Amino acid sequence: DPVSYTRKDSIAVISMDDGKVNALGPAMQQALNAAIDNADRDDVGALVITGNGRVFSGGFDLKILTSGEVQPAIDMLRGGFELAYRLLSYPKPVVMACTGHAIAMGAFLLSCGDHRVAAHAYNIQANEVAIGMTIPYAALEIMKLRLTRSAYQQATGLAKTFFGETALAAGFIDEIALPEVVVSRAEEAAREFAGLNQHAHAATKLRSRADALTAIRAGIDGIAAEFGLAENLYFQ
Amino acid sequence: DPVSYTRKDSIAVISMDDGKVNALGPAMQQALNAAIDNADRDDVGALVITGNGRVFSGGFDLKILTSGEVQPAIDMLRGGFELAYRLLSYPKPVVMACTGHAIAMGAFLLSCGDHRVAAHAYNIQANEVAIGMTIPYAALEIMKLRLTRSAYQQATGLAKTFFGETALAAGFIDEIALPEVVVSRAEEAAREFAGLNQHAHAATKLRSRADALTAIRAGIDGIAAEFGLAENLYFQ
Amino acid sequence: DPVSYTRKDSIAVISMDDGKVNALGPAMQQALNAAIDNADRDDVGALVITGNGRVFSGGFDLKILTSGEVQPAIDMLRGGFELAYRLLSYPKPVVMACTGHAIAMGAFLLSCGDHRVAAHAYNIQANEVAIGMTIPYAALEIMKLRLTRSAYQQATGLAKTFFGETALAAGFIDEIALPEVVVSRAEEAAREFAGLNQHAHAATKLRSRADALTAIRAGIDGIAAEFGLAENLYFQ
Repeated sequence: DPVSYTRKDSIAVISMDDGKVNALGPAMQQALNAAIDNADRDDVGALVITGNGRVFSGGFDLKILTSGEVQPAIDMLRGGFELAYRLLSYPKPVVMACTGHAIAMGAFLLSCGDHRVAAHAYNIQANEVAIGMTIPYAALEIMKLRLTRSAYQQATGLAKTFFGETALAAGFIDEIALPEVVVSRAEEAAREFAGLNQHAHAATKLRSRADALTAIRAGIDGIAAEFGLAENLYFQ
Repeated sequence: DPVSYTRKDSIAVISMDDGKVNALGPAMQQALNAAIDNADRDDVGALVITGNGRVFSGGFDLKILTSGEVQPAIDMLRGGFELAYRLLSYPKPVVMACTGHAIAMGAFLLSCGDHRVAAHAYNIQANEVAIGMTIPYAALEIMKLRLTRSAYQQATGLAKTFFGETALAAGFIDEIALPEVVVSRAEEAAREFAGLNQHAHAATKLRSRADALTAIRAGIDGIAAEFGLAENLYFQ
Repeated sequence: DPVSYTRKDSIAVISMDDGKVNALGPAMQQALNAAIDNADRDDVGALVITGNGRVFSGGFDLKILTSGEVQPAIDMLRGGFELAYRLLSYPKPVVMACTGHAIAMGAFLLSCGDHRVAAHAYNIQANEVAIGMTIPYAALEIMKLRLTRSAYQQATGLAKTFFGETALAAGFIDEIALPEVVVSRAEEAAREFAGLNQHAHAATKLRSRADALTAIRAGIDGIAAEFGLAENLYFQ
């Protein structure tokens, strides 16, 4: 069971801890979705999402992309970005406790939080170009929504690595904390956000991200095809 | 008379000082419009707008929104955003001297300046979600035009409060000063901006804000309807 | 010969040094295009572009704009922005070594780099409004792609001057260095970017700038007409 759910008065906490790097494979995706279903059912005032003591998440399972069997790779991507969408439109404030590095799908998931807490040492990076991949459009829209114009350019085509103050200035995180306070502080911030008006928050949230959600729902729907363009375009 | 107009060589100064919080009610709106008409007539090289010693402005009159009588609430909103539009497209440089807090319509008005001067202590905040309101689209377009991508997310759905360096980094202000220098410094900056080429400035201004003015003129025109969607959508 | 080309293992260096201010006239434009053709032919892993010890570039030749002979002024503008386009879509990482001030076309050219290195003392400025010109649309799209929302407003309608930390925060540069290290550091960064995956970098680059390239190709095509609107609109 890679994911814990825990109610704590007006909030809930969701913690990812597979054995290793909180890889966002089908099994992890399901657990997280189930954990959010609990929060739905419990009608919580705010949600907190945390990784484990080594990472927030290393992102998608590398080998399910390597193995050549396309359909399950598409379902994983699709599922990863649906999950991102689900948190980015969530009607309650969502607070990300970034408890280690956050790479690729990990960073994209991070960027779907209302408020994102991390430590100086933790790397936040779209490493796609460094390992030979183009970034899919859905991740671009996620990043484009939080990153400054100049950080966005470097995070993408250069796979720039961002840490602490440079991540905050870039708009990958909203707040820095000491490692042993990250979760604690995410929880305190979640309780204060639960004090905001839920319906006004939910409505304003969606207005503040209207175009990006549209373009993300288009990136989800186009992920299979996007993968096919690549396949063909190499073949040429 | 809540508003003073004062010519000072190549510039003019407009100071808001009702008794209290520079509330942006019909009477305040009219005075300000009249004061800008003077500036039009006087053909000034630059305009400076200031609040009083307690605030820039607390925003719209709360009770004209509470009282249930819709038409005058719509006329006030409409008028507030027209005024914002008028300053955002003004052919002369406009310098905002933010002399205290600036909340909701106060912040939106502030964000229509070419250059915006404040002190570390002064709160700049769209408090709508904290008091139960969704932000209307015209204010969203104003903010979206000055705020960084990540500050914009928090200013809106979270009603984040911004002060001093965090306001400057967020793009709610352009310059920090000591409280007793704010006005003085706004005036000096206004005189230097009057030295820029007026027609090139006026043309470039409008090009730099083309889409946002279009979308703001749409938010003004849709404000009545926007209020009706809300009314109905609660009723469901 | 205002431009040197030099291969250095996995990269190439292009240095502009006319006698003076690296003015971006027809002769300079041609040389630079030829120097990039070499890089094309040599299939380099990364490109570095530098000015001389006084400037990056003062921008377009002022007098070819003064002299009243329109056709060659249009060809120069057009050519300047084509060159910008060519670097902004280049399939290899492009590293700008900003070795002095960068004014108008100089700043716009600078803003077409993947990574932009400068010193604290060097001014980066769209001075158009200060000298009586409106900024053409192609330069606006270039700036709009790197500058924060609030820096963009001031860089344009106010011709704000940006230096060092304020340039970095504004998204005119990506990195500050001591003057005697700027080139050296640009070269080191170029070699590290050559280590990134070239095809993924090239593809991601274009995705990260899709709309802006479209709008820039429209600004190139409309530059003649844009100049005609101005001419007529004064005449009224």
